[PDB]
Amino acid sequence: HNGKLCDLDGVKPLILRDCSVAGWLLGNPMCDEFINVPEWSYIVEKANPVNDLCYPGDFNDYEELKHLLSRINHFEKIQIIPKSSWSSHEASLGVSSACPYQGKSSFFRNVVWLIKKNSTYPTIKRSYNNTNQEDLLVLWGIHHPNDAAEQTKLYQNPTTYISVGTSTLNQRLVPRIATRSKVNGQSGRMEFFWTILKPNDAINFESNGNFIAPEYAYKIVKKGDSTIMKSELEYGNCNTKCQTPMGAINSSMPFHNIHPLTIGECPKYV
Amino acid sequence: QVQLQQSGAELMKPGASVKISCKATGYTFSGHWIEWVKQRPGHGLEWIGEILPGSGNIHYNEKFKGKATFAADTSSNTAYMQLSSLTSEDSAVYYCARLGTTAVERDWYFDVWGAGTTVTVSLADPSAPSVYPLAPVCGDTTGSSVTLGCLVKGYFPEPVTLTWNSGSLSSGVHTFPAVLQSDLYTLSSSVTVTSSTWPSQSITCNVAHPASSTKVDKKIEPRG
Amino acid sequence: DIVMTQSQKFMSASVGDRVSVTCKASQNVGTHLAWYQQKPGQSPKALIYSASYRYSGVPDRFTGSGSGTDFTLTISNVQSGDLADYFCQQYNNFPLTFGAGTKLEIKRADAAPTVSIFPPSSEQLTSGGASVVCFLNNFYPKDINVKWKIDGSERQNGVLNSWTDQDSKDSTYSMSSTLTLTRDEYERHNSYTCEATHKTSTSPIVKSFNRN
Ligand SMILES: *[C@@H]1O[C@H](CO)[C@@H](O)[C@H](O)[C@H]1NC(C)=O
Ligand SMILES: *[C@@H]1O[C@H](CO)[C@@H](O)[C@H](O)[C@H]1NC(C)=O
Repeated sequence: HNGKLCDLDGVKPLILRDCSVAGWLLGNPMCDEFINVPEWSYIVEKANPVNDLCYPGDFNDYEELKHLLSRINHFEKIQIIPKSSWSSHEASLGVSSACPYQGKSSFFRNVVWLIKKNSTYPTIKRSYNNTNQEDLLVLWGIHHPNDAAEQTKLYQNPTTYISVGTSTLNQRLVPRIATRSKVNGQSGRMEFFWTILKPNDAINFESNGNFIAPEYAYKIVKKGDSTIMKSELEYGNCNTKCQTPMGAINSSMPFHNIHPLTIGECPKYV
Repeated sequence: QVQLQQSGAELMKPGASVKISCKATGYTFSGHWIEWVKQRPGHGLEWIGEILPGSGNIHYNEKFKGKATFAADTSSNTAYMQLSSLTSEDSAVYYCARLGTTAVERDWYFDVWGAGTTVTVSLADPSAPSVYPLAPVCGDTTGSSVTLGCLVKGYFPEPVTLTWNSGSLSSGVHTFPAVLQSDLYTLSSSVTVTSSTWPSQSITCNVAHPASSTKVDKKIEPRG
Repeated sequence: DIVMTQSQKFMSASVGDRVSVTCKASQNVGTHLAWYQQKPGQSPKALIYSASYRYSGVPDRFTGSGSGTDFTLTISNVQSGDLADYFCQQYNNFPLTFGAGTKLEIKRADAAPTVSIFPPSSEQLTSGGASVVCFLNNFYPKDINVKWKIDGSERQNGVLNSWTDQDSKDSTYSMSSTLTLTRDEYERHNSYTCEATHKTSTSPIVKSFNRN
């Protein structure tokens, strides 16, 4: 027997409602509820969330990012690159009708879709040194335009790159200009990347176009044991030590023929 | 809610320059590109270029790189195009227009256009029209309808505004396109009324020529 | 630069008919194409964007289709208000380029011209000039010929002609022909006439006056 999706021990789970992990982390405008969330015991995501990447594309190394989250219990968002910091590029025009916010065109909240300015796109050379004591999850992206005219209008420079460097990362990315079928009315694509910036390390960004720059990153402030549970249920005012993807169960009897994936890891199962 | 208000017609000497404006209202001026276009009779529409107000981002059609210069004033919501080194081939109607989508979207179609701005490049001097009445030939017609006329001859530049009875008579009117000979335009207009309307009631054509700042009137009086 | 070719300069239609305007791009433009409508004296209006998306207020009898190089604007159930020019626009490549436009003209029953001749006003003659004006109004089809004769002999020098656009109300055409002479040359001849050749009559329509 079971009830629904409940709370675990004394810590309540993070329940993503129609939003995916990617939409949450990138700041999909349709997921504003998850700005400054508290500690969680485990994370809940639906099988097919409606709000994933408002602007279509891909999240690089997404499965290993999920495995990382299975050992993270709390984030603390911080601003590493203020949007007002961009003086040679336009930072307030990268909005799309694919990313609506209350009817108006918007974009992912934690990253900035930079645009040329004064008919020029000078080379960006920005570095952020993690002076904090915690590990830092940093997110950025690249824009793959649909055609060469779009590349010209947005970034001027026809041949562009993005360079990202840490003590462990040596990444150089070139955009792939190619015509595509439309997704969310968009024929371009946004590809996002992530890395952990260790304390006292520095991430060095360099680009002459197509750069979706970071503004907010996440401090890792607690490293317990979490899971990304796939469930359609909802909170769920209750409490247990063992939880399943289809309901909750208190006390203990080795009877269990429902699901292997269970937070709390209290016996048993077929 | 979106309107584009263009400045008025201009007559310029060869080699001079002209600056025409386009005041935008009803939307965030900085979120849409402003297009500029050139329309000439007997020629297809020509794209001049593009400006995103407030950003300094400008595109020019290579064919107009030396001719056109764009600028935008975000406090006034006004976009400007300067045409330099004017020649006869620059005489045209120039439209400003807004892209229907916002700055970073891909569908660059023109959803809102200005009313256009006619530029005339000529050494010729403005000449006010001579307006002549066209009364029917003598002798009574069977009737039913009578056709009157107004001959507007020898003016420069375009345009001229012709009305009948100050505008209160607009039915049965045909104002023909002007024709250019020498450096002077000639223009005619016909009006058809019932036999019982004229000459019992007065009919007058009103010819305004804003260039020479003149408005004249010629009453159509019987005989000849 | 991408050339947009609209092979049809003119196109006829009765009310209720189905017409299609074609636009051929010289190279691939995908679906980055828009269609516009323009009536004389007015600014263009958006009809179609992205090859097949209808602009907000546009009636659904305007349909756009095609991709790559060949595009078509189809007007089903033509309405009297569709009398206009139609042209395409590609925005796949810089510079943006437009088609040269196709003029849609409405079909009509025949209409015989009303011909009126006017001697020079007594005001113009004092200035040394003399113009003879001849109106040919409200005819269909648009094909018409005009000949001036002075004392029975044709006169071709000094004639300036002007044609109206197809009337938006009754779908007819009108024409004005002016024979300009000097006062001296005008006073050497007695008979003046303009002859109109048109489908609606076997023999030309003759309007004439004598100086005396
Ligand atoms: C852009 O151009 C204007 C000159 O009109 C200048 O004032 C401004 O500082 C320029 N901005 C950049 C980033 O170059
Ligand atoms: C980051 O900041 C600390 C401050 O002392 C500095 O020692 C360190 O060299 C910096 N890291 C890098 C990669 O520059």
